Amino acid sequence: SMYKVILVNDDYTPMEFVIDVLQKFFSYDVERATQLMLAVHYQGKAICGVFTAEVAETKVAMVNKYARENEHPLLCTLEKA
Repeated sequence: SMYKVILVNDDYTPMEFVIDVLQKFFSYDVERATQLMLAVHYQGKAICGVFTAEVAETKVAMVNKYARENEHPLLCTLEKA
C-alpha cells in the first residue's frame, strides 16, 4: 500500500507560504508548485505525491507542524492510493 499526501484549501494561508511548503517538503520548482497551488484554490485540494505509509505519515505531521508554527491553518492529509 502507498499513500497520497494532499494539501487542502483554506481562506488564510498565503500563496507564498503554500509555494514554500511545496518546495521544502515536496521538492517542486516554482512553476509546478504554483500549478499545484492553483489546484488547491480551484479544485479545493491537490495531491502532492504518493509515498510509503511511514513517509506519508511523517510528511503530514511535518507540514502541519510547519504551518501551525507560522500560525497558518494549512491542512495536509494522507489517504490510501
